[PDB]
Amino acid sequence: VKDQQEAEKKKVMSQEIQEQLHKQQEVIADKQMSVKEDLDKVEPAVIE
Amino acid sequence: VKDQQEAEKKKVMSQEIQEQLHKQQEVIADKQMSVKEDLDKVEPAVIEAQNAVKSIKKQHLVEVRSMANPPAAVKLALESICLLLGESTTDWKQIRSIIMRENFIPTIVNFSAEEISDAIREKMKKNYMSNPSYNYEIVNRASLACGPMVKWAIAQLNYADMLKRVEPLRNELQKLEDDAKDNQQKANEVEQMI
Repeated sequence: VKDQQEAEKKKVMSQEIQEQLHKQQEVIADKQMSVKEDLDKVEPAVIE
Repeated sequence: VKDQQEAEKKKVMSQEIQEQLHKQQEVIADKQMSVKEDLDKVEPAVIEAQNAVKSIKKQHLVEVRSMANPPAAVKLALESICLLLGESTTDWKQIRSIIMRENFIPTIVNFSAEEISDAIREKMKKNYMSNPSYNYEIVNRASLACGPMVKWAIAQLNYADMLKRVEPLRNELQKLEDDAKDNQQKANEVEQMI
């Protein structure tokens, strides 16, 4: 039972990890915007 | 396993309950201080409150029919009627106010949180005027009826404004109590439901 409870505290960490998947959505959204700004800007300097 | 986990969530509630035992220590400390302030203050008013019950019909009824009021009795008696709503300086309003058989009831009724600050401050000033009279004159002996209700009105004021120091403490005690009691009810529920 105790082990299982420690595994279920680790499942509470997997719930924190699901918050961090929401943070992955924030991270992906802002990175998709920064990567778009870097596509709009950066490809000419690489060509140059 | 799942049940056990629910019982162990109820053990997390027993950890909250241990926080509420720390709240019981806060609640006990502030209550021991408020109960000490209430021991320092409240026992004379209970001694006084009992002394109206003792005071005899004959002692008051003879004096209510007197032709002229004696100067210690007037000074002490006028300011009691300034509690009792028909604020007045006249002997015949004292006679009419004190005649009613509904005056054997309200001797004990009057409460110390009903008193207004300017009424307290006026009587602190009338205490500065009448300091050698009051309970000292009651001991003298103006009458057997005077002494009791004399000390009666003489107090009440020493609760007042000193009860406003007990207004944050009692309101803090109520907030600590009502949050702690609902939480202690959750404790008795939680121990049963574990």
